[PDB]
Order: sequence, then structure tokens, then C-alpha cells
Amino acid sequence: REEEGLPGGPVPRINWPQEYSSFIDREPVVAKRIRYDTLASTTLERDEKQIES
Amino acid sequence: DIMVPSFVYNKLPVIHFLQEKRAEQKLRRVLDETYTEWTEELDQAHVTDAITRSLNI
Repeated sequence: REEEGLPGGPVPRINWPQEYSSFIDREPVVAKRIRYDTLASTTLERDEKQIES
Repeated sequence: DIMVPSFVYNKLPVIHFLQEKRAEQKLRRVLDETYTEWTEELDQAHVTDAITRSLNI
């Protein structure tokens, strides 16, 4: 995933165009988009060399 | 020269048998005290969850 440049973190299988339609208020939808996009832009790993010590 | 030697000779087999049994008992006790210690370590999923929370996500 890092070689492709794909976002290290997991990405849910979502279609936001459907979500922006389903929900009536944009606030929860925007917040949901805030979280996942932040999640996908972060590397969820720990240097295990340090953990092993 | 005659009597004590004969009685020692008569003693030998039983003592040998009992000492062999005693050694087997020692080995059995050594084996019986062996237990494998399976340890439990904090799941890393919680650590990942804490990391996410610290990010304010």
C-alpha cells in the first residue's frame, strides 16, 4: 500500500454521494467525512524494534 | 568371613530394587512439576483505538 502511495490506513467501502443524499443535515455527514479522511491520511504502525526491547 | 557376607548378599537384590524405584520416583516428580506458562499480553487493538482517540478523530 505504501509503494502504490495508497493511504496506509484502512478506507471504508462507502459512497458519500449516497450519504449526502440519505442524511438531511450535512453536519453528521461532514463530520463522518472528516474522521475517515483523517484516518486514511495517517500511518497506523509502531516501530516494533522499540516494542521488542 | 561367612555369616555377615551371606546376609549382605541376601540384602543386595531388595536394596537395588528399592533404589531403582526411588530414582524412578525422583524422575517422575521432576516431570510432574513441569507446566507451560502461557502469558496474556495487552491486545494492540486497544492501543490503536487509543491512538485514534488522541488524534481527536
